[PDB]
Amino acid sequence: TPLVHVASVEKGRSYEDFQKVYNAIALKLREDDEADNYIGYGPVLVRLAWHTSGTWDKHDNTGGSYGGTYRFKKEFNDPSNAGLQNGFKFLEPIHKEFPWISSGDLFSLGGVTAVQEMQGPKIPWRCGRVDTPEDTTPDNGRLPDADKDADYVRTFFQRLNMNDREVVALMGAHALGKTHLKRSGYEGPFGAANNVFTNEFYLNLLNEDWKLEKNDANNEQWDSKSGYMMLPTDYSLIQDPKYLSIVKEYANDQDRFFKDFSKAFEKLLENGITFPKDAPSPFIFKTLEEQGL
Ligand code: HEM
Repeated sequence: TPLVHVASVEKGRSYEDFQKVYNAIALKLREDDEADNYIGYGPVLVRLAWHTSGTWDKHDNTGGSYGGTYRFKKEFNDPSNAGLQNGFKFLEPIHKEFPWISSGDLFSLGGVTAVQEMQGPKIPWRCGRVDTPEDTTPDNGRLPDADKDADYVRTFFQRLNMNDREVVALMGAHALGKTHLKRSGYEGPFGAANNVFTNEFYLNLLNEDWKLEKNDANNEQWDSKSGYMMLPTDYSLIQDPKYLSIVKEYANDQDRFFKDFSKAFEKLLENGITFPKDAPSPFIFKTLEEQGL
């Protein structure tokens, strides 16, 4: 059984150091507001954090956030990762200012920072991801297909040790951003507020009038009269009776959805990492707004 990946704190660093990195990311989020027709870089950094963590296989502990392997061509050229190069470019000048942070820690922190700055829940975050060599890069094809049903989604996420509630909560990130026809074969914003984190993914599934249409890439997606879109895999969460209960739950309780997302998101970003008994506790970073910055 599995590789063991032990978190090792960047030498001599503590909370204040990582807050500084969070702050640099958050300040650039605010400065580079123009990206994607004023959506900005928040959604793409969340997706980058998810895709670099979502390669994890619980059976042998390959993939995962630990190794920061997205920096290698095999993984950055994963067709599943198309468009994430923009997030990597965003983070370039951050990594240059703080060259002491590991790539794993930077990608996952990017995602925490974007969620919190887009007014989502606090996500405790732990340091100590260590860059691993190019031969540790997971092969392509570990991230999920969008054209599939609820049974697919349930089985898919068992590999990442997520249960129904964790799956439904994580999928609420599709409040954020949009599909881009050239990136994935799907096109259109997921919701109304593309760069504000809310439970609107659940309210939209339940409340909008959805039509199954073919987009310009000849792929089926669900389109609402409002101008939103959901993937077949999104919509499957209201087709499956067990998912649909959880959807209705988060639709009706913003705070529960926040708490559940934070835990599931932290878990996702931490799968495969052994934290020593003596490792520091998880950091909860203040937002710029909380700091008066
Ligand atoms: C069955 C599971 C999932 C599937 C099939 C899926 C698939 C997709 C696809 C095809 C796109 C559009 C990519 C593009 O064209 O730009 C997308 C966007 C996005 N996904 Fe997911 N996703 C899944 C779960 C997740 C999770 C678990 C998260 C994070 C918690 C997440 C975060 C995002 C974000 C933020 C975007 C917007 C990216 C942007 O606006 O640039 N997704 N997803």
